[PDB]
Amino acid sequence: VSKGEELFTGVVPILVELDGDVNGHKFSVRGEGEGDATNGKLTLKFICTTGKLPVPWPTLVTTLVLCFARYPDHMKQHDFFKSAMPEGYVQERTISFKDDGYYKTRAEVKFEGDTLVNRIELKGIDFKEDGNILGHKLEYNFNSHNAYITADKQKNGIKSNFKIRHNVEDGSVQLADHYQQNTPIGDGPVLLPDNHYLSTQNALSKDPNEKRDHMVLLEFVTAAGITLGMDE
Repeated sequence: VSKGEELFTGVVPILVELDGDVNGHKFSVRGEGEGDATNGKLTLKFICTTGKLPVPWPTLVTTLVLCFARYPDHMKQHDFFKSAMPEGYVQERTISFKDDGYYKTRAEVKFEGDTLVNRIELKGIDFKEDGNILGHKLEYNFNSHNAYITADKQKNGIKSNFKIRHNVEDGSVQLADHYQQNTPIGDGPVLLPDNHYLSTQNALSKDPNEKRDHMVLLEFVTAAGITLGMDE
C-alpha cells in the first residue's frame, strides 16, 4: 500500500505553471504558495506572466492540486490523490462553457524536490470573442461547490463530473460543465475510492502592492459523503 499521505502531514510548498491558448489568445500563469492538507487549506498567488489574462480568473480556478484535500481519518483509504504521490497523477479535463467555447486541459501533479508542482497545458476552442469568457463578463468570485468522485478501475484512477456556476455581471449564470480524469504516473499501488465528494470553498482577492494581472486565492477542500458507521 501507498505511503504518499505522509508527504502531506505538514505545510508543503506549491508551484503552478500554466501555458494557455484560447482562440489563439496565448497566455502563461505562474502561481506559488503552500498547501496544508491537515486543514484542507491552499494559499496561492497567481501571476499572468504574459501581461493581461485574456479569460476571467475564476474560469481557471479548477484548472490551477486535490492532493491537498482534507480526508477525514475514517476516509483516508479513499484518498487516491495522495496515494499516487510522490510520482504523481495526470489530471485531464474538458470544461464546456454553455452557449460558448470549451477548455481542454492536461496537467501533471507531482513532487519535484520538496515542492508539489502542478504543470498544466490548456487549449480553449470555439469561444465567442464578446461572450462571457473572452468578453470578461464574470464576477471575481467562486461559489462553494461539491464535486463527486468515482473510481475508474478500468484506468486505475478516478473520474468526476461537476457543474461550476460562474456569476455573470448582469446577474445571470454561466455554466461550466467539467469532465475530469486522473490516472497515476508511476506504477506503485493506488487507492481506488468508493463514491464520495469533495466540498470546496474559495476566496478570491487582490494583492494591493501587485501591479501585474493576478489572483490571490484561499481554498479549502474537504472530503465527505462516506457513511461513518459505528464499527469505526
